[PDB]
Amino acid sequence: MADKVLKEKRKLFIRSMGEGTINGLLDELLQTRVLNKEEMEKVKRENATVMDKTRALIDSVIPKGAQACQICITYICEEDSYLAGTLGL
Amino acid sequence: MADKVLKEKRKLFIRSMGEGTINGLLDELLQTRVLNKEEMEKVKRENATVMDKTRALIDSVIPKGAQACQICITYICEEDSYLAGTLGL
Amino acid sequence: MADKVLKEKRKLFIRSMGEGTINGLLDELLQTRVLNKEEMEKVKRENATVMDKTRALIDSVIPKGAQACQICITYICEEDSYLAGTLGL
Amino acid sequence: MADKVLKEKRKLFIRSMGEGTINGLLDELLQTRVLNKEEMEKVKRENATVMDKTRALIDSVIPKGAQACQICITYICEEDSYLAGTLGL
Amino acid sequence: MADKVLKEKRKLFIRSMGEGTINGLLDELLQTRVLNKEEMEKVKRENATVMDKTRALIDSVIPKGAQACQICITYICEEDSYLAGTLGL
Amino acid sequence: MADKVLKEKRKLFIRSMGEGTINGLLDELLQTRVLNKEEMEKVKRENATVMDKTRALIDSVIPKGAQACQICITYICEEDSYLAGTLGL
Amino acid sequence: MADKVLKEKRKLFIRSMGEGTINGLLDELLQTRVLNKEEMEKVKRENATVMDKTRALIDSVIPKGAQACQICITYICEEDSYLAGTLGL
Amino acid sequence: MADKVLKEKRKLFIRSMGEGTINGLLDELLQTRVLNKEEMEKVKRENATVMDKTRALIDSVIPKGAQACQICITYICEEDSYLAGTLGL
Repeated sequence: MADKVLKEKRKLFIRSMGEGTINGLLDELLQTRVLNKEEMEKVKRENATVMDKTRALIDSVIPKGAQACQICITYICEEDSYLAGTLGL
Repeated sequence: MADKVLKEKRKLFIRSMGEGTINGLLDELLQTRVLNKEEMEKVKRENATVMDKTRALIDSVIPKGAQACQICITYICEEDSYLAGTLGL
Repeated sequence: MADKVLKEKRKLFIRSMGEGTINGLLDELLQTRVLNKEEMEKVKRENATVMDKTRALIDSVIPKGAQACQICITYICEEDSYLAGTLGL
Repeated sequence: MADKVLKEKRKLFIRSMGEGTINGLLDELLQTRVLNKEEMEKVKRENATVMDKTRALIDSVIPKGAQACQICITYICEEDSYLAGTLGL
Repeated sequence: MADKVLKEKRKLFIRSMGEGTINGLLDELLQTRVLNKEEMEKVKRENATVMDKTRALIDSVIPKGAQACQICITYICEEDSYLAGTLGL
Repeated sequence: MADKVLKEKRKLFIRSMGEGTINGLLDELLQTRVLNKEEMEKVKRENATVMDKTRALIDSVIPKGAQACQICITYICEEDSYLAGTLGL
Repeated sequence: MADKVLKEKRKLFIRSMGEGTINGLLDELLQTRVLNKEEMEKVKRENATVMDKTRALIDSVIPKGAQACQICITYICEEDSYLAGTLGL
Repeated sequence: MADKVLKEKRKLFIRSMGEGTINGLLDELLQTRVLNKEEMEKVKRENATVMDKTRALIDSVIPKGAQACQICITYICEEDSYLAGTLGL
């Protein structure tokens, strides 16, 4: 399922993700109410570099289940197709 | 491929690339949808000089993959042939 | 009421709202004393791009309550009716 | 009495509190000697998000008694009436 | 003596203090060597809004002693007399 | 007093004040030494639009006290009486 | 040596030096290769008012040593002898 | 060897080092692949003042060994000859 596809690709996500994609992903995940203000503010403020924020986003989104993984992969595919292509999505 | 050759000459692009080339490259790359409004506005506004703009643009472009590098290298080759020649590309 | 409508269309505000609207709306809210000099100065200076300004304004105004939301929606309706019509509030 | 009005409104405060109002509240509490430099310093420095600073402020102000609660609610009312109305103070 | 006078007027300084006069006061303060380049650059760069600049300035200058307080209050009186009058010193 | 009048009509001053009035007011108020050279240069140089210049000027004049507002209200009444009549002061 | 002399008159340099002297001194100092394109572009672009440019230039030149101070003091004495005389060097 | 010289002059490096040459030195170390994106972005973003930037850079470069020290001192001597001369190299 989607959560697998996330969990064998953690290193590439850490290494290749950009900050604008982070902002858009937080907006998308907050819009669908799967994530609330607490953790989004936590990842935005407690972390300095973009890659640590990617780590926090991933290890916060994986335990939720397959639906959140499907949402985020759909978003990454639909607004940033090139990154999904170089990630093999 | 384009990614390694672009990463290899980072110093020369930082030191030699000018502001008009930055504006043209941002416009062309926005046209082909490699990057969206978010990060192009971010690199345009958050950075004062042009060398830091070059640094931020390279840091945004390298992780995107070889195809993203191909567009910008083709644009640089076809628009500022003198810069490409003095860069040896 | 205005608060749920304002929170529901957060992404549209992030993507579509412009800088002149930011200045006018912030002046309007400062005039009616819903926000004071501290956070207005902080949002004006701490954020470089306009969309971060929009995010800061939105997550500052949401906790205040419905009455604060009413002023914002009334101002945006009476000043930038094209934006209201395209966004449909 | 004031101290109760604080202790059964903890969730609403932590959910709807504002950061500029946090700065103002720390200034107010420091001015009237009820809080000194070191507790304010650990509240500002040891804590990253605004919700955690609200946690520290509340669990530091409640044990002191009713007078500090009276001062803080009076201040929150007397510059920031809109949240007080939302919070029913 | 000056130090308690500074301590009782912290809030008014935070609320009514001006940015360019912060620059001038930092210049004068650095001239007399009571504080060095490290903390002056710290207050200049780490802080975004002028109110936080004033907060850092005051809570850095108070612990030094009455001598620095006398120098800064004399400077504020001698170049910005109207501000001294509205502060009432 | 004067400061209350200036605070009340902030939006109208932002919207309805011209650049010639800005230059005249800056010259006259510099003559009376309410603010000195560095901050007048600051407000003149970092702001491009007249609206931003008015905003910065008001934000710098309000904290100075009632006597500062008296000078500018007297000048605007004496020099641009039509504007004063439109603003009703 | 020249370093203590230049550091001692820092306030006078901040207050008295004009923009034409900034341009001339910066060009001459760039010619001598004491500072390169990086920080000269930084000081030209990141700062708007002339005094902040002077502050940045002095903060850059002081650590460079006595020989660097000798070049700028000689240039000021040779090109703007009136300013050198009024500053007593 | 080199690292003896580096750790023997740590305080001088902290006190007299320049920001643009920090940018150049990070570029140099990143180019020669001894230093990668992780720690470079860490030192660039987590630190506000240039003195802390230099402190983190030294604390990261010393443990690597003598080769990195040789590379960095060579770059400093070739690009910042006056800084090396006043630094005793």
